[PDB]
Amino acid sequence: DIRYIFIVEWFDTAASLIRTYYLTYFTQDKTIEMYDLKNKKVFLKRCEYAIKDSDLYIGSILNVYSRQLKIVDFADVFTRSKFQNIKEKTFAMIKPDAYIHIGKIISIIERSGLQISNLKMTKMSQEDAREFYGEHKGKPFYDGLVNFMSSDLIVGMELVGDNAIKRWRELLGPTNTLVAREQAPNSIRGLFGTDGTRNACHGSDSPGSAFRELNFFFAKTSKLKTQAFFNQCTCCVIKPHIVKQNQVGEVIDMILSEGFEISALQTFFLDRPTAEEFYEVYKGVLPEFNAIAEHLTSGMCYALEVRQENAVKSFRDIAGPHDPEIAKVIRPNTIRARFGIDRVKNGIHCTDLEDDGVLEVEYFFNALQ
Amino acid sequence: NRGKAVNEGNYIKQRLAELRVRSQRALNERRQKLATLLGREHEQYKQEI
Amino acid sequence: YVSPERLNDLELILYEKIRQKTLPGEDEGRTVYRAFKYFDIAEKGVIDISQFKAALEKFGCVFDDKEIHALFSKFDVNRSGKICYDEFCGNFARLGSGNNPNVNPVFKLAREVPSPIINKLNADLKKQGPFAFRSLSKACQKADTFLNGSLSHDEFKWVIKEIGFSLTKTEFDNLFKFFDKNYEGKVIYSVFIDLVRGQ
Amino acid sequence: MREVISIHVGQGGIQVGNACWELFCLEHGIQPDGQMPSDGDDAFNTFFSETGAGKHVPRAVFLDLEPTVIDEVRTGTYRQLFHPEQLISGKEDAANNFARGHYTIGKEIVDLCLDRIRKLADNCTGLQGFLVFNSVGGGTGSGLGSLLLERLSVDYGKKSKLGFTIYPSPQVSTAVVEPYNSILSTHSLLEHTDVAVMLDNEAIYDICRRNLDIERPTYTNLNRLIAQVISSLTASLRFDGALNVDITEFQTNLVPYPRIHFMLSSYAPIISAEKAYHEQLSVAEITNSAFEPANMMAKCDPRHGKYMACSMMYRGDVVPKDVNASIATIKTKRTIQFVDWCPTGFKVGINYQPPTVVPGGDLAKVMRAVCMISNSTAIAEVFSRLDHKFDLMYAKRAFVHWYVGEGMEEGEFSEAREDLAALEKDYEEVGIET
Amino acid sequence: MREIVHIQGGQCGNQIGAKFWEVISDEHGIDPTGTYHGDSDLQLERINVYYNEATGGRYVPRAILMDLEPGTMDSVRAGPFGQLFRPDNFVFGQTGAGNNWAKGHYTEGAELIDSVLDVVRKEAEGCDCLQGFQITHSLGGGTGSGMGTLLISKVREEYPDRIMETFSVVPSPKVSDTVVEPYNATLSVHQLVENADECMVIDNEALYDICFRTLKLTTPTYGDLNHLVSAAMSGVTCCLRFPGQLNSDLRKLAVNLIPFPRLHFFMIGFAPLTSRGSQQYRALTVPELTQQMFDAKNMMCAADPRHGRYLTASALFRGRMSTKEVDEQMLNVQNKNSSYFVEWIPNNIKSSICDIPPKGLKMAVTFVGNSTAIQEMFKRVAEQFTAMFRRKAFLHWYTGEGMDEMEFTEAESNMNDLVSEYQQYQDATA
Amino acid sequence: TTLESYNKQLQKGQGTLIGNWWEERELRDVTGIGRSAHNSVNDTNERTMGKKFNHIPNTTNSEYGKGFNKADQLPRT
Ligand SMILES: Nc1nc2c(ncn2[C@@H]2O[C@H](COP(=O)(O)OP(=O)(O)OP(=O)(O)O)[C@@H](O)[C@H]2O)c(=O)[nH]1
Ligand SMILES: Nc1nc2c(ncn2[C@@H]2O[C@H](COP(=O)(O)OP(=O)(O)O)[C@@H](O)[C@H]2O)c(=O)[nH]1
Ligand SMILES: [Mg+2]
Repeated sequence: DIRYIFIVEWFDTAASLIRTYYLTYFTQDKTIEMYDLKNKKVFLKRCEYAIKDSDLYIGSILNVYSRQLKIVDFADVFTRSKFQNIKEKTFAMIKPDAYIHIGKIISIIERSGLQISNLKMTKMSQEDAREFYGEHKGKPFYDGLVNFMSSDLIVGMELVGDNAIKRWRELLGPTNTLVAREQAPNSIRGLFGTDGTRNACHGSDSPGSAFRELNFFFAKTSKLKTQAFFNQCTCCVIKPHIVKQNQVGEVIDMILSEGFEISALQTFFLDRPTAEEFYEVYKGVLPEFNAIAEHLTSGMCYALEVRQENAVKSFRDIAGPHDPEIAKVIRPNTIRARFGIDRVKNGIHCTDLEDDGVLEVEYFFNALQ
Repeated sequence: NRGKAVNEGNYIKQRLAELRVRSQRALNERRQKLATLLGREHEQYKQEI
Repeated sequence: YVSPERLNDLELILYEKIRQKTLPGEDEGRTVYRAFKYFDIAEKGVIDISQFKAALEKFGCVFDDKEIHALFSKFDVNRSGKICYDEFCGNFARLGSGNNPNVNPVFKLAREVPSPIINKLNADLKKQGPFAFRSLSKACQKADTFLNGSLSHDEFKWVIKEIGFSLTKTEFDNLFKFFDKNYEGKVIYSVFIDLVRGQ
Repeated sequence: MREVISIHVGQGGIQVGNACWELFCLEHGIQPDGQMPSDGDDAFNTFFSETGAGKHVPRAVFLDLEPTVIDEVRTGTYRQLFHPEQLISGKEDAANNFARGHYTIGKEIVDLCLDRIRKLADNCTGLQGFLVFNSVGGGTGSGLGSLLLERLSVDYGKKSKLGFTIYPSPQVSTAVVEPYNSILSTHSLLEHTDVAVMLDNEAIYDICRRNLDIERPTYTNLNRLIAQVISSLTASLRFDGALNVDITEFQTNLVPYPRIHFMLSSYAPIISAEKAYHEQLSVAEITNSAFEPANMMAKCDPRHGKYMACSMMYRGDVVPKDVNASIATIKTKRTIQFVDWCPTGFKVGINYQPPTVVPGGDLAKVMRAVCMISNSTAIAEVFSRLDHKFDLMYAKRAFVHWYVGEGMEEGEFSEAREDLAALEKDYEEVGIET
Repeated sequence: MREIVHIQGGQCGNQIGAKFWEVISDEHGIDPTGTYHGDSDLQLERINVYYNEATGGRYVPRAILMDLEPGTMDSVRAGPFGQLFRPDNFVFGQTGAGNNWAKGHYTEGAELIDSVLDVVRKEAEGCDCLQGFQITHSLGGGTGSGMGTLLISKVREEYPDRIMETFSVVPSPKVSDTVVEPYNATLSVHQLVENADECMVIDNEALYDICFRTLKLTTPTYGDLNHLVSAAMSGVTCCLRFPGQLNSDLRKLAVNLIPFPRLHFFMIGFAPLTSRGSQQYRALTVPELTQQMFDAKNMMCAADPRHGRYLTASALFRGRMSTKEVDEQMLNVQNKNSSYFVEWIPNNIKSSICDIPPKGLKMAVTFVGNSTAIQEMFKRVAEQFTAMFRRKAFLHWYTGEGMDEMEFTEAESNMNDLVSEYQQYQDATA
Repeated sequence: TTLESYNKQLQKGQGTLIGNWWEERELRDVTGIGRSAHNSVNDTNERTMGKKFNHIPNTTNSEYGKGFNKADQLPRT
């Protein structure tokens, strides 16, 4: 039938040098086949591996036969044309009046079909929020919006998908929330908006504005400090398999609804030595460190900070046992029992010692920042 | 005249080992503390089954 | 300050030292050209102020920083901060070529259109059909999914490859040299499409 | 404190010095511009000298009469490394004539070369010796190298000289008049060089093919292999190890008689990046591959002759205990035979530094390596075949007028032939038992 | 920088030289207006070899044009690339030679060469370091063979050490277009053996044969033939202008290729030559290149090398390749055809590599060979000479203006001796 | 040799299918004047050399210093 051909690049460890292959994908029956540039020998021939269609994109990381590959670029015009349409970027912004609805907002975005390439939560100060929305100035809406923005925490997002610049807004709803209820009740604002200046979220209007915002927020040269506390708190990490399975929206809201105040969360990509040192408290410790360390670096993950009166054990009560198989029997209404699948991919990860919670959250938000 | 540099270099590599053992011992007790915590809980979880 | 004739006085001082080191049978343009290529290690074709100061120091013309800035600023008209020594050397070649009404000094003061690679593209595009020129413009717009007005190194390769032209590495270097004059890393496709179509 | 001066004369000499200095810079971490980021022992003092603030300059001198190779060296990526006046370039190529580069046009460059070497020696304080890289089957190589050796041997005296020459292969060669220049250069070097290493080209072609599965070898690969050999030989002078060997412990162990100092080299392991990690790479087997006759870099069969002295320089994580067992097995093996008057024939040097690998190369990253320089009586075969080639074409005085017309006296051919015959006779006599 | 000067005489030299300067200018990226518009920096490193730079930045070739009539000089000036040549470098008479050797060598040649010798002398000392001379002329004509060989003698006594090359168009009886060829062919050959260091003979019939069969061109013209000759000329001095792995200049060619002083006549060839309609259907590899360059029908001479034994040959590879194939292929062809190479000299083939091939090509090879099979040209010419000199026909024109039959006997005698000694080593054994 | 003969001037098409018809067609297609433009000047470059693949490679001596390993920049421990 039709074939999609990429270029993959795997970093060997016993051999320092890095190699490259093709990873041909026969979409007629979903079968994998790899051929290499150098020495001209077939590497892995015509064997199915159950690789989904949605995860194929530039920069994606997929694991096959215990060696993980990284797609770098396409290989021919036929493959390039099909996937170059899904490259649009847009800036989604969650305003500080819908803070309690973050999990519900994220979930319906996920079912919309778009993809969240990057995400971070921060507080916009007085001066930079004034420079932002700089095109308004004279409008009276400008001062009110500037005063509103610096009120509390904000969640910023970058969505990647097909026609995302306008697909984001059509589910976002009319800019005024009051008219949204009678026009399109099933929308972000129709569900979570109070008035015009306190609308639910914000979207991008032009590609130039998308460039202006994306470099203002997610670029390296950014003046947005990761506002987070380092006392009376613990850290919880959403494992990559949950992100791939699309339940991150269903976990954030569940954590928020239990009475835990979340202070900061960010998106991270981490390597094996970095993931190895995170579980150095689990190095030769009970849980068979190797597999859990390897899986944590197998893709994108969400790192969260949770603050409560008694952060460590109270959160550990609702997280449940680290084995979902044993959690399901005895604590049926806990996160790991309801989300985890097995020992190595047990949904969420939370620290389980009274005194080491301060450094655990400091590692992600200070050391790895 | 180069003997001054050699003495300082040996001093640093001697002290790094001295500070390494203290850091390792402090982290080694957390290895034992966490092992006992999970060990007791499995007995509790097994008894509930 | 050094806006007045002090600015052009240093050129005469610099020109004399170039002439003294000029090899027999060679013009002053080649003499100063090899000085700049000696310093830049990227071989990109553009230099910064630090490399420019070092190159002048080789000839012995070392001045204070405030004079060096003006010399860099006079030739850096666009204020991008990256001068091309191709224009620098050509300027001094005409200065030493002398004044003679009977003979023109030709030489180069601006990077020329490459020529034959553009002509070959125009002839080949005519073979596809009446709407081939639409495809080249359509390809650039659709490849540039973000609507910024420029394309990168690899993206330009894909657009040419998408049309069906398997240009070699040398041909890309010539085309990319003129269109990305000071090596911003991006090329404006709007200028490129205008030139290949014609007038 | 301890330094060597490397002489690179001739097209082959420069084209191998390129790889040698690339490898040295990459091994000591010196950037091509000359600054060392580091991030500090003075292990570089052997090959580079600090300028007082920043860059390090090599103790290298380049000679050639055609500016083609020198100009591209001045133009390429190493333009800021070498001293600008240490790359001496002539005017007219010697044009494959020995007499040209030794009597008429090569006489106006030796003054400059000697001046530069004198300045380098004065800058140096603990000079160990000289390393000479030159081409034998060429015009400006053989003649100018001979003249430089003659000048140095009287100008400096007892300083050691080590030469890495490139002899013509028995069948695969480029020039046609090469037997004359080769014979004359042999007569010149026999009396003035203290250590000579045969580095013909065809053998290395077979090495690259059979080991790396490369069907299209080029001069770059051969130069990289030669540079690896040079670095493995000279590592112990600048790196720390259990058993250290310097160059005066080399001659004292490898030169039984003053007129017998011709040797040939071997290197192992030489494996690609694909087959290296499926194989054991033990110490016992690399020393077997080193003594394997097909692995030597000179087209000669050791099985037709005896062994007089072998030097084994191990680098990596080698243990002295294992070396003794491997040497015992080698001695027990009956195919490899020694001379009766040499009961002990091995000198061992061990260095801690593992071999360095150049990116984009053919060799893989290994942890152990050995280079063996051996003196044997089997080397007489190359002289025999060279003599056979010379006499066959000298009977009818072919191409002689090219040499006499430039100033060479015809009587030098007979003297060179007699010297080569005497050397062959001396080699034959030593091999007999007592 | 060991630059070479170019002298072209007669109608052949003017036409061949004009086509030659077109190829070199294209190779070096020089427009017909003389302004550099090249691509790579490698094209300027050694541009001084063939060009002189004038004030204003335009490059002018260092060539001298010779003729006894303005018939061909006006056309080349009016033709393409005709503005490159400096007008002071055009020297000509007003009478012509009329296909008479003595007129161009004794009466009109002597009076006219005083002016041109001044032009050559000024050109030579102006440059830094000479490397040699190269000559393009014809031996079957009047002004080319007559005046041409006189200047070879004149410049030889002034520059005894510099090398000198000739690209000689010797006549072949099959293309019979002059009835006085045997007379002035022998005389030019006799004078050419004591002065020229390297001679490369060319035949029109061989060139016509290549065009019809190899290029499969239905009807060629002198424009096509002049390009093939110009291609071989540029390939000889390839390593003199561009970086390579084994550089070889003109002197290195003579040392390897000339065993004896009087054996300096060569036959050349070019590869690869391919028809327009079958270029994409074959691969360009060293085994393919070496197969065609030893083909007996690929060389520019009508003589069949399979009727003699090679003494020495040289191959000048160009482009990117591996030295292992170059060395292996030369050894392979030297062993499977051991009957065609003389035994008393081992490894009688030289190879050289230059990294820059001609524009539009990946690899190319220039073959220069020294074989005993060139005696056929001198044997056949001598046969026609004595057949016509026996009856003293067509003789009064020469003897009527200061020529004598004595040196006609001398010229025939020496050439006959050259034939005898040249094929002597064919039968010689160690 | 009886070429030319029974095939006079023409543009496009296979021709008359006699003699050297096939070879002349590609020559005519690439450049207009497939047989000896009368005395549209003819350029001897394409008729003799052939199709041009313009490219100027490196000298193999500006190839020693440049060589890069992407893995050695990994942060490691
Ligand atoms: N292995 C190897 N041999 C080389 C190299 N370059 C030259 N040679 C050897 O040199 C011999 C020919 O002499 P050249 O080096 O080319 O020239 P030369 O020695 O400088 O003498 P001249 O020709 O007068 O300049 C060949 O037979 C090669 O074996 C090289 O890069 N690698
Ligand atoms: N290959 C080739 N041969 C030519 C050319 N012009 C003339 N000839 C040959 O030269 C011969 C005539 O020589 P001619 O010009 O009379 O010699 P000249 O009188 O001394 O100049 C003829 O047989 C032609 O075949 C040319 O442009 N190319
Ligand atoms: Mg040389």
